[PDB]
Amino acid sequence: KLIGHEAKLLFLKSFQFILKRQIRWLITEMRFPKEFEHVAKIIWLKILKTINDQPQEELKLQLHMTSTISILYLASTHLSLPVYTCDYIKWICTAKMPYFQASEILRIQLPNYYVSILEGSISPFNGQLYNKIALTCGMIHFKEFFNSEISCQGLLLKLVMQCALPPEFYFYTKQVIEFEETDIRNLTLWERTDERHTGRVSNHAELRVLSYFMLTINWMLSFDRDRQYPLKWILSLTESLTQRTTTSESIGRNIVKVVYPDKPTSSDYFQWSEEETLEFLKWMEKQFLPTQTDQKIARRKLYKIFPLDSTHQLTFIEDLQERYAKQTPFFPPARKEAIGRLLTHIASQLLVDFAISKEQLKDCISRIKNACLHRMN
Amino acid sequence: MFEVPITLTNRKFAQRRKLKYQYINYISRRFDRISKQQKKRRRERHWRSVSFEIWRTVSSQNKQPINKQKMTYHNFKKIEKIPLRKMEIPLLHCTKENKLYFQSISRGLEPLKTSTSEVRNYRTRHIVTLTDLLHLNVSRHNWSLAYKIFATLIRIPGVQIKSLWGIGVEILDNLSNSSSGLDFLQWMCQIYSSKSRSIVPPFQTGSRTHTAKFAITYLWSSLINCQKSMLIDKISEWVLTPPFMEDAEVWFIYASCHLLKADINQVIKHIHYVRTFLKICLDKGGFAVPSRLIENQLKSFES
Amino acid sequence: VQGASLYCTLAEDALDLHIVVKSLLCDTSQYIQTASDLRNYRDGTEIIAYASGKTGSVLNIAVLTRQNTLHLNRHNNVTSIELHSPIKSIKIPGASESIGRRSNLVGIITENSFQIFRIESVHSRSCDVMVSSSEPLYFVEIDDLQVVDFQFAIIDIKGNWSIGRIPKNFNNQLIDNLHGTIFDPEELSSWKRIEWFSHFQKILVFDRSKMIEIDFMNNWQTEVVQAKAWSNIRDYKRIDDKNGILLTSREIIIVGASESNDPVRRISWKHDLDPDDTTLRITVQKVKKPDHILLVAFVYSMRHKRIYMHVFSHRKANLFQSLGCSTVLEIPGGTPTGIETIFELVVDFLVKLRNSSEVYYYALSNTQNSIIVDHPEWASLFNNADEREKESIGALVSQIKLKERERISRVQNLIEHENSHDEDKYLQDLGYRLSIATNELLESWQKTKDESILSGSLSHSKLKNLLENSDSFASIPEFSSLLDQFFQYYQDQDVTFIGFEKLLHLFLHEDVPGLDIFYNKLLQCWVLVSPQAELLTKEIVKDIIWSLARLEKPSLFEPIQNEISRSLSGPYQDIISSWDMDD
Repeated sequence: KLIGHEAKLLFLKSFQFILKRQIRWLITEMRFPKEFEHVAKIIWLKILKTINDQPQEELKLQLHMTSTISILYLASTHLSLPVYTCDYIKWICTAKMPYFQASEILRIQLPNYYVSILEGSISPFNGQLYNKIALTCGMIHFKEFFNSEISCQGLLLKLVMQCALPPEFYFYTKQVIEFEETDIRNLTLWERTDERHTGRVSNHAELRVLSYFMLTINWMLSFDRDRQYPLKWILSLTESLTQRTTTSESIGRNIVKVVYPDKPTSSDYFQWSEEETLEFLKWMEKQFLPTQTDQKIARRKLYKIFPLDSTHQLTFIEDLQERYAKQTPFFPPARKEAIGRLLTHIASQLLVDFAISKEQLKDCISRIKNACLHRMN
Repeated sequence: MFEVPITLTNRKFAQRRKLKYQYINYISRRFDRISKQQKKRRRERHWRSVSFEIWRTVSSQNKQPINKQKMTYHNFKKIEKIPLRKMEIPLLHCTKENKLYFQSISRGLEPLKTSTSEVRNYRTRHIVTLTDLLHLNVSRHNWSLAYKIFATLIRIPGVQIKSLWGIGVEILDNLSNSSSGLDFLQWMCQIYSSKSRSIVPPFQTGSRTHTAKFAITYLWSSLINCQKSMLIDKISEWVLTPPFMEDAEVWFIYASCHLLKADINQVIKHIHYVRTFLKICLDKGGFAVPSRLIENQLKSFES
Repeated sequence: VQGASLYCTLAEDALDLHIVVKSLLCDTSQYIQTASDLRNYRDGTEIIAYASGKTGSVLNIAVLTRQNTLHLNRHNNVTSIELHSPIKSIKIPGASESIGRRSNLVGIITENSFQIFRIESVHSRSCDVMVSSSEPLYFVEIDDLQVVDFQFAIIDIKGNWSIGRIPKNFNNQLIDNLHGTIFDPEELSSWKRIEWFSHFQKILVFDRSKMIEIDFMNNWQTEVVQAKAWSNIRDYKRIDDKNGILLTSREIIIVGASESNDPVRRISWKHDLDPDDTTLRITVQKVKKPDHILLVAFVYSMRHKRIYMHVFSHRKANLFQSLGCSTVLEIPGGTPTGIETIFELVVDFLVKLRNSSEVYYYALSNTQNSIIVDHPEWASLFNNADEREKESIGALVSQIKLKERERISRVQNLIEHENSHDEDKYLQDLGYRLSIATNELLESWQKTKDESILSGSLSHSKLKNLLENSDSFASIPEFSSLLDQFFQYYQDQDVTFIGFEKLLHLFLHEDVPGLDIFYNKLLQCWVLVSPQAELLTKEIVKDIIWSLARLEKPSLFEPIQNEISRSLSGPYQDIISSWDMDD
């Protein structure tokens, strides 16, 4: 029935087909530029040419889904588009961008060795995405062939608006950024291996950006000898950040919280609000029609025997504006507490949003914090 | 923090089941010596028994007297010393976390983290959150939301219906619209009474021998839908329909239909009727009022 | 239902739930068999006296320290100053039992440890609690002991048990003569459990596999009806009234208890509760009322601070019914290591959380008619140590703060000039100055055009090396018009095109048609919050529009060259596999 030992050709066809399918969804449904597609044919072309410059009938390829997302991010980052990893994580964990299947339920019957090579390694959630984009960034070289500078400043905007920080922190963190780097940010972390044990927890640019962001807030707020930032407004900031409210975004972050590996975030689904759950079931009936894999219609009528059952919520810059105002009163040792709880809530949001670990993040911001003390002392 | 209505994400839990039941085999084997593979787990788990209407248990009498200590420190570590190394062989094949789990359960420590708590699945993790919010809302009396959860859930192609008690009490407390709890229950029985393991304890079951909870509860609860009265010849028409003779509870349902229809010689025949089915309900594991009370209502009728 | 229409469909009752009242009381993956804190009321003197509610609390460096001190009750339940003791072993359960009222209100208190098993007496007068150390036994056995039950010191060590007795007051220590075992090679988990039943002088012994009754002053042993096919015994505690038994399985609250003088099982039906968690435990509180006698079942965990509650009722026809379920939450990170209990419901208890030396009194009521963060992983990241690493941080903070002042005073005048003829001159010579540099870079893109090895022309997307020309303007709409007429100007083909609006879509999460409305929305948000929000918002929309400001490699006709040429060097039928427009 199914192919033997040269279903490399069929494998790469379901894979490439799934890729162009995802591109279709992001130019169409995400209003990307048509140039992206060509950038994708070039990158997928380079690594296709590199795996078909490889001999063995033993396959040795890993075209996991992380490779799909890896070349999408790679191409997007060459094109300097202000999309970041967390956009992808959200997009795929909310079933909008089709992902979590081989040729989703509706196709082809392949050797179960390759269906396993697809379904396996599916999760991006421990930094698997950063590691796979750096791995691809070795597989074909970032440096001469492409421009692997991240879209830094839009990430800063995304971040300030993602909190409710007043716009001064964009320039604060932008400045600490310039202070340690002078704004040079790469994509490879590659020396093909598994092995690594120092220097290289922190050289995926983003993770360092978040690290500078956190640091900035901590330093800045704990050394406003001016007293520009009230002992209270740090609390009010923490509470406006904490109040679970039902926008497309937070509903999304709940949807990602559900498939994040570690507690607490699942205890976070425990502490969920009715509108979040509702918009959730909405996204379930919409984007889990992207499911996977007579009596059937008898069960469509059978289940249809019992019922399945001026625009309200606001946009992104609206929310951003309103918390920027919620702190607009801008113009004693237990305020360190307020600093800490704010930093830890912000951290939580970053951990679920950028699919990394508690321990990963704090490893990075620890390392790069000592990397600022060292170039400061 | 509630049970999930999905098959549990797999590999490590299964190979841990391996290590566990394999070591279990070696220890209990050498233990019977001193008293003188999915399939290994299978035989292992195998050779082992697998005033109101209380379906009473089996109490204490006819059970054998005693035992006096079998297991000192030296004697136990005698039994334990060898099967632990045999375990040292395939422990080398399993994963480091799995090996740690084997070490800790074999010390007797119990693992911190649930199968759910370490599971990580993206359609499945989403279904986990969905089902969770179902159970939570049903606990919270939020029958509206809970109903939305239930409909969206049953939509998904992975869920067979344990969830039915959720909808029984759901539509029950809902009262809102949709063809109601009784309709659902009699649907359950009409679809799943004909040919037409892991997951299964008793509260969801197969119709070879007793499907229990849902059947008896629609039975009684329908007789209470006659407490609404004082539809009946319907309910006992399809309690008349099925042969599954080990009930008697449908004999008391039947006789209750005759007492409810008895509230002129026709009413006489209904009273003689209930008089009959109360004894052909003494047929089986008894549902008893003092029943001279039943008869006393029947004499208030004989008026 | 069962009784309502056995008599001859909603409930008994309407729908009521859970509320809190909180107070502080006192301050100090594979887990194992432990649970260590008690409070119970007895009076020693019994020269016609009363009981005293006491706490046996636990003090930890290594858990060496056992502490006994009094509680004075009130509507405000506090303590009076502390009384203490240590042991060299790591300490596990403090337990102080009390036989029910066939008899008397009981004496003093016992503990199980890392080696040892100890039992203390006490006398007390005038707010002091003087105890005496009824002597340890380190072991006969080299075996740890699971549970103590109680005058009878009963021990269980993993798979074998012993009935024992305690000395009288002073200074001979504790002996035994009746023993047994429930050993089961094929249950690996170490916890077993002994608590007896009916006060009949008959015991219950437990492991996660099964429940064995042992009539121990005759010779009698029974395995009660289920075993270990689908669930583990999870916990058991004697719901306080002598003839009453509360057992957590997995997914079932079991109310065992005699309805015959001889010992029992109850299959009087039960409720079920839904996890795989090994760490579940239980405790009951018991409230009294005229028409019923009701029991509140707290099942708690070591994973999530939530409490799972069910309620039963004892209308002494030995009638038991169940109403409906309810669950409450609890606060930051951590989870209960101890929950202990003592037309509306009041039920009150104490909790101790994983790794928090605090003991919190709680109370729960029916209706309403009337994080301190030390996360050592992040604080170690935020507080960094040495004084020069304090004034270091402050030094950097000052550097940037005065820098920000430079930004404000700098841009200010640039804001003064809007729609001026000066800013017009600047937008002209700016726009087409940049156009000249762009053409130059396009020529040096013609010289290297035949690379055909890649399709990313070097260091492209820029203002292209004139940097001061960016900043100086300060009018978003005329700048958007500059860019629209620059894109218009370089419409001479083989040049990049990228539409911003469709990308600001990602920024504000709604359709952002104009480069301006972007600035509006941000400006509303921040005008609520900062002075010179117009200056910053303009400086940041300028910074964004620059960070994105496209000028990538020569356009779509240039990439396809390298597309096909790399699609050449590859061997022939990967080239046959390379496939556009699937379906």
